[PDB]
Amino acid sequence: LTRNKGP
Amino acid sequence: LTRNKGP
Amino acid sequence: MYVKLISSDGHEFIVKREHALTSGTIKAMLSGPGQTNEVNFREIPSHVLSKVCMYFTYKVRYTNSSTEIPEFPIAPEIALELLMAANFLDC
Amino acid sequence: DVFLMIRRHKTTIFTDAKESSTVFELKRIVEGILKRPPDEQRLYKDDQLLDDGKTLGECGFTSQTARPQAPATVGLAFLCIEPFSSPPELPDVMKPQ
Amino acid sequence: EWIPETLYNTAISAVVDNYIRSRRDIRSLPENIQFDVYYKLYQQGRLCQLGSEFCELEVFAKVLRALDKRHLLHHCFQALMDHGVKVASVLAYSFSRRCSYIAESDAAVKEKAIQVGFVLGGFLSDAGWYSDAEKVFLSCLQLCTLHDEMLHWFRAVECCVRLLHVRNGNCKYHLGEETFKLAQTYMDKLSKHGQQANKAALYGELCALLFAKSHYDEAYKWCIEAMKEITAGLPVKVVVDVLRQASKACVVKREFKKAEQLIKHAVYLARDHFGSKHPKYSDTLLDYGFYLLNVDNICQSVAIYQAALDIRQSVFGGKNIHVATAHEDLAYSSYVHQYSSGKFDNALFHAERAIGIITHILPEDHLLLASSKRVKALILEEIAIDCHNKETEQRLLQEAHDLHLSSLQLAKKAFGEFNVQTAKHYGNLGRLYQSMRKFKEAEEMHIKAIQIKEQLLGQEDYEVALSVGHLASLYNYDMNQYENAEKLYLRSIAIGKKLFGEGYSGLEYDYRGLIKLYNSIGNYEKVFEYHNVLSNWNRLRDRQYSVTDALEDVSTSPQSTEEVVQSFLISQ
Amino acid sequence: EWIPETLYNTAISAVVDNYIRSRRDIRSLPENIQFDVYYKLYQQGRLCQLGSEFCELEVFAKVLRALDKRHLLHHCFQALMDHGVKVASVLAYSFSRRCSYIAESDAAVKEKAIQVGFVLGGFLSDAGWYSDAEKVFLSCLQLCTLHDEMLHWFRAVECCVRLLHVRNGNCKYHLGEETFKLAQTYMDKLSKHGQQANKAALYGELCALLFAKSHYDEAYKWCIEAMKEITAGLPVKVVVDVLRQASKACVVKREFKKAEQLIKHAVYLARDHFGSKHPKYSDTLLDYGFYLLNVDNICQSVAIYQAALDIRQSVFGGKNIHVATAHEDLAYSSYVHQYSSGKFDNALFHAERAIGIITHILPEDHLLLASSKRVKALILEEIAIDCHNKETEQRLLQEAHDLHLSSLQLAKKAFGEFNVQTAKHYGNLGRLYQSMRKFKEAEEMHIKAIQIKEQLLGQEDYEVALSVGHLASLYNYDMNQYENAEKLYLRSIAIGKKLFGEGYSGLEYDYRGLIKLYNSIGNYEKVFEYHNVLSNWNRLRDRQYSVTDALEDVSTSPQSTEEVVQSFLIS
Amino acid sequence: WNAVALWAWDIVVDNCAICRNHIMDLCIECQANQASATSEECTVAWGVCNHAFHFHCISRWLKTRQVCPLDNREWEFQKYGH
Ligand SMILES: [Zn+2]
Ligand SMILES: [Zn+2]
Ligand SMILES: [Zn+2]
Ligand SMILES: [Zn+2]
Repeated sequence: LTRNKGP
Repeated sequence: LTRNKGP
Repeated sequence: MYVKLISSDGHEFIVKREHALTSGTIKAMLSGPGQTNEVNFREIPSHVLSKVCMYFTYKVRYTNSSTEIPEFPIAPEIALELLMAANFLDC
Repeated sequence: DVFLMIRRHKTTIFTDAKESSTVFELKRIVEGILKRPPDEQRLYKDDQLLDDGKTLGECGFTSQTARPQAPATVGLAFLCIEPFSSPPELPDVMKPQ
Repeated sequence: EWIPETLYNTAISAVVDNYIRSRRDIRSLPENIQFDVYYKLYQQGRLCQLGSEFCELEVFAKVLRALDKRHLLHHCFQALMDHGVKVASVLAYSFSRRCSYIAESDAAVKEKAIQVGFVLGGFLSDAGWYSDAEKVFLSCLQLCTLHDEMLHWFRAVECCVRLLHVRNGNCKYHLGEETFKLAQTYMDKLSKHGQQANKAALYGELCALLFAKSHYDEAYKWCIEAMKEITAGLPVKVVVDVLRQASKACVVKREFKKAEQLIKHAVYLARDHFGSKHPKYSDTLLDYGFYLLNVDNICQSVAIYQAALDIRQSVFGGKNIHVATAHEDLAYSSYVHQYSSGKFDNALFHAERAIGIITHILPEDHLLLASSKRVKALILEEIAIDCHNKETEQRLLQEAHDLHLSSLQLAKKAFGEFNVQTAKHYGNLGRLYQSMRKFKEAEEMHIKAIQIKEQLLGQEDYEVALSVGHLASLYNYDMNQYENAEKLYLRSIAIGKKLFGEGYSGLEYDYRGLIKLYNSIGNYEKVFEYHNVLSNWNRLRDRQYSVTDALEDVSTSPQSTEEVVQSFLISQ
Repeated sequence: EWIPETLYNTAISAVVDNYIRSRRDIRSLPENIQFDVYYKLYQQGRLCQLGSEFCELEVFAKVLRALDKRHLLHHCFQALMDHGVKVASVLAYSFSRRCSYIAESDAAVKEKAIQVGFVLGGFLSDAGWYSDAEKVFLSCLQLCTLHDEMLHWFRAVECCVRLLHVRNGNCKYHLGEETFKLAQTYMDKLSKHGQQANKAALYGELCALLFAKSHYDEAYKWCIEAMKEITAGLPVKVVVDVLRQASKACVVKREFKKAEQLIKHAVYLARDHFGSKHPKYSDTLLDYGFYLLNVDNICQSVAIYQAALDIRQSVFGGKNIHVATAHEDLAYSSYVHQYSSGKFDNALFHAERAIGIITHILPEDHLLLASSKRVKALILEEIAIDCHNKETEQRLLQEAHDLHLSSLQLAKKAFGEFNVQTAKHYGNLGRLYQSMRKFKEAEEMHIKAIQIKEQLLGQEDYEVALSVGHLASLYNYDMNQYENAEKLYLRSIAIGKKLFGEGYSGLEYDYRGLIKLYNSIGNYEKVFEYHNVLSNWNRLRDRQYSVTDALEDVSTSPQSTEEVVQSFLIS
Repeated sequence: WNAVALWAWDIVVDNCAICRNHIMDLCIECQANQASATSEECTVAWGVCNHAFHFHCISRWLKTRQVCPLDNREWEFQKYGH
C-alpha cells in the first residue's frame, strides 16, 4: 500500500 | 512421485 | 344453493353455488340486482362453458389437497376458445 | 367419490355422490332443483335403465371414470340430449392442404 | 399445499402446447392474454418460437401496451437478445420501414404511428438498446418534421428530448449536441405561436451530456435552468431524471450539501412511485451511490451499487448495458472500499463481467469501454502488487497497461486531448508506471493529468488533489525528490480537510507518505506530530464509521418536490 | 473437379431460401425431404427457424422416422439445446401432455403414441437427456397400465427397461430399484399367460445399476442372469448393452479372463452393425477403456477414450452429458497415463471441460458431478506438487480440497457412508491431506478408506490394495512410521502380483518406497535387492506396452455370438 | 413443570451451501474424519448478507474466495454460535 485510489 | 495414482 | 348457468346456445348448466363462486365474474353475476339465479353468457358457447363448469367441480374438490393434483385436460380444439372464457370469467 | 352430470334436453346438474351412494337419494337430489316428482323421472346411461335400489358404483360409475375434470354423463328422461356444440376443428397442418 | 392450477394458466399451457396449429389466432386474443401466452413461450424455454413473435412490430406493439407486466417484458426481451435473436435491430428496421409508408398517408394515421414509436422507442431506451432506439426515435422525428403546425410541434420536441437521451447513454455526444439545437428550434417555434411547454425534461437531459463530456462548469449552469422549469404537473419520471442529473453535477462542483438534498428526494420519489424493483429506481441508486462514493462515504456506497445492480440483474438479464454499467460502477466502488483491505476478488468479478458484456453488445471502438476497461485495470494493477509472485507481476501490469492505453484511446477520440476524463486516465497511467517501474513516463503522465485538470476543473477540487497525491507518492517513495514532494503532500492534505474533513480516507495515504519523507531526511520532531494525529485520524475513524444503510437514510416523506426544488435555488 | 450439384440438393437450397413463405408446406413433405430441408436450416445456421419447428411434437416425430440420418438429428438437436431453446424439455412435456389426453381414447391411437414415445424417448435417452426421456417413458408406461390387454404387459416392461436406463444414467438409483420391482410385476403376470418375455435387457440394467452403487457381488449375480437370456434373435443394441455391462461387472470382481472376451466381442459387435461413428460404438469404447485402465493396459487406454470422445464430439455436439462423460473418463485416463510424466495440460483441459458441461446442463447437487469433480481434483493436487510456487501449491490443494469434499458429500448422500465410492473418495482425501501438510488427518482417512474397501469388497482386491500403498507411502516418506509401512508395502505388492503379475505399473511407487523404507532404518542388503527388483521391473515394464493399439485388437470376425456367452457361462 | 423444547438455528435456508449438508448436521469436514471428537465445536456462522453456513465450511470457503457462495457480496461475519 503506497499510493491512493485511482480517479 | 511419492505415492500412487488416485482410485 | 344452485346457480342456473345458460350458454350462448341456450344449454342449461345448473351447478352448485360454491362451485360457481370460484370465478370472479360469476360472483359479480350473483351480486347486485342479479340476486337458482339466471345468468346470461351470450358470448360463451356451450362447448367451452361445459369445460368451465367441469373446472369448478375440479377446483373446489382439489383445494389444499395433499396428493398430486392431476392436470385439468383442455383439448387443443377448445383451448383457445376456453382461454378467452377463462379471462372473461376471471376463473 | 363420484362426480357426474345428468342431462334431459339441455339441463346439466354437476352434482356428486359417494361410490356407495344409491340412485334413490341421487334422484331426490334432482328434485331439489328440478322440483319434479322422482318416480316419473328415469335416468339413462348408454341406453340402459337403472334401478333405484342399486348403488351408483354398481352400475359402472366408478371413481376411475367419474373424475371431477372429466365427469361421466348420464341421460335423463321424463332421450333428447342436445350436444353442446362443435368446437372449431383445427387444421391437421401436417396433412397436405 | 398443492393449490389447483388456475383455469387461465391451464388454458395458457394448452394454447402454448398447441402453438403450431394456433400461432396466428393468438394474435387475435385480447391484449392481456397475448402477453401471457408469449410469456409462457419464454417460461417453457421456447425462445426460438418467441423470438420470431417479438421481431414483428404488429404483435410486439400489443405486448408493449401491457404496462402492468413490463418487468416481465424487459426480461423476456433481454432473453432473446442474449439468445441470438436481434429483436431490437429488427424492431428498429420494422419501424423504419413503417414510418416511410405512413409519411405520405394521412396525418391522423401518422399520429398513431408516432405513439407506437414512443412506446417502442421508449422501451428500447428503457431496455438499454440506445443505438436501436435512436433509429426508432429518428424515424419518429421524420414524421414530425414533415408537418409544421401546433399539433406536431409538441411531438417534435418530445422526439428530440427522447432522441437526446438515447444518444447520451450511447456516448454519441457529437450528435447529442446538435440535436439540442434542433430541439432548440422547436422550443422557439412553439413559444412563437402563444404556447409554453416544459423545458425541464430537455434542459436536464443535456445535463448528462455536459456531465459525460466533463464540462462540469457548463453542466451546473444548465441544472439551474432545469430546476426552474420543474412544476407540479410533471410526471415523476421527468422529475426523478432532472433530480438525478442535478445531483450528479452538484457533486463534481464540490458542494455536497446540496447534492444530498437533491438525491435523497430523488431516491424517495423514485421509490415511492416506481417501487423498489424498478429499473428507473435502480437508475436513481447508481446516481445515489455516485454521490456517496464521492463524499468519502464508500461503506454506504457499496450497499447502494449492490442494491442498484440487483434490480438491474433481475429486471434485465445478463449481457445488457444496464447490468454492465451497474457492474462497472460497483466494481469501482468495491475496488475503492477494498483498497485498504486488498480483497479485490468481488471487485474483479464485477469488472470482468462488465468487460464481457460491453464487448458482446457494443463495438470495440465504443466509449463505454473507456470506463469499463479502466476499472478492470485499476483492480489488476493492485492485485499484482498485493500478491508475491514474479511471473504474474509482469503479466498483470502488462495486461493492465493494454486497458489504460485502450481506455485513453477511446477517451481521446471522443473527448479530445485536453479533457478531464482523458486526464483522469492519465493519472491511472502514472500509478501504473510506479508499480511497473517505468518512472521516466510516470512523472510525465502525473504532471500531464495535473496540468489539464487544474486548467479546466480548477486548483481547488477533489479530483485534482487525488492526482497530486499520486505524483507526490511517486517523488517520495522512489524518486526521492523531497524538495517538491512535501509541497505536493501539503497541497492535497489541506484541501482534503476543507472539502470533506479530517476524516477523509485519502489523508492516510498522504500521512504515511509525508511521514516517510521526514524519516528519510532524519527530521524526527515533525514525525511525532503526525503520529500524534495519525492516531487521532484512526480515533476519528472509529466515531465516523457508523455503518447505517443509506436506503433508509432517505426515510419516508422528508420533504416534497416544491421545498426541494426551491431549497436548491433559494440557496443559489 | 467441379461436379454439379444434384437437383435435389439445389432444390433444398431454393426451398430453404424461401422458408418463411413456405414453412407450412414443408411440414407436408415426405420425411426424407422434410429432414433434409430441416438439416439445411441447421447447416445454414438458421437455428431459430429450425428450432421453432423441432419444438412441435408432430414435426419432430416426422424427422425421427428417418433412421439412417439419426447421426445428423443427434447433432442438430444438440446444437439446438446449446443454442438456448429447451427442445428436449418441450418435447418431453408436449408428449406427456398429449399422451395424457388419449387415456380414455381407443387402444388403436394409444399404441401409436407408444410408438412415438419410444422413438422420441429413446432418442432423448440416446441424446443424453435422461431427465427428459424419463418424463416421456413415464407417460408411455402410463398408457400400458390402463387397458390390461395381452400386448400391454409386453410393452410395459419395454418401457420399464428403458425407464430404468434413463434413471441409471441420471443417477436415480433409489428410483431404479423401484422400477425393476415394477418391471417384474408385469414380467411375472406376462409369464403366467403362457408367454415368457426375454429378461435380457431388463437384467442388464441392474448390471449397470448395481455396479454404479458398487454392489459388485450383487451386480455379478445379475450379470450371470442377464447373459443366460441372450438369444441370437435379439437386437444387437440389446445384446451389445449386456456385454458392456457384463464386462464392467466382471472387471470389478477382480476377474479378467472372462471380461476380455465379452467386451472385445462387444466392440466388434457394435462396430459391425452400427459402425465406427455411432453413439453406441462409442459407448462400448468407454466400457472397453474401462477394461484397459483397470488391467494396467494404460498406454492404449487413452486412445480408446480419445476415440470414444471423438465419436461423441461429432455426433453429440458441444455441451452434452455424453461428451462430458467421455471427457471425465479420458481426463482420468490421461491423469493415470501422464502421472509418471507429471505434465497435466491435456488431462486438466478435459477434466475442466467435463465439469464445464455437467454444471451447465445438470444441477449443482447431482451425482455425476462427484466423478467429474474428483477427476479434476486429482489433477489439481498433482499440478501443484509438480510446480515450485508455494502460493500456487497452497491454493490448488485447497482448490482440490473443495472438490473432493463436495464430491464426497454427493457420494455419501446417494450411495451412503459404507460403499466403495465413498471409501474411494476417502483415499483421495488421504492423498489430499498428505500433500496439504496435515499428516495426522491423512492417516485416519486411509484407515477409514481401507476399513470400508476391505469390508465389502474383501481382503484381496484392486481397490483396497491401491489405497494401502498410499497409506504405506504415508507411513514411510514423511511421518516416519517405518515399522508399519513394511507390512503395507508388501501387502500392496502381493495383491498387485496376484492380479497383475510383474507388469503392474504401481509397483514402481512401491519399490521406490521400499528403497526409502530401509535407507533410514538399516538392512542395506535389501536395498540392493529391491533396487535390482526395481531394475528387474524396469526392463520388464518395457516389454508389453509396445503392443499395437487396442482398436484393431478385436480385428474382424474373431468369434461369434451365442458362443462368447456360452464360453463365459461355463467358466 | 417438565417441558420439552427443540432448539435449532433460526436460518430458514436450513442447508449449508458449501458442504450441502443440513445446517443442523455436521459439515462435510467434521462428518468425514471425526464425527464424535470434533462434532462438539462444529458451529455455524452468519454474515452481513444473512446467509449462515457451517463455520468450518465458510472458513474453508474463505481460504479460496472472499465472497458469499450464494450471492457474490463481500463476506463479513455478523454473529457466531457458542
Ligand atoms: Zn433461437
Ligand atoms: Zn457446510
Ligand atoms: Zn465442522
Ligand atoms: Zn449471502
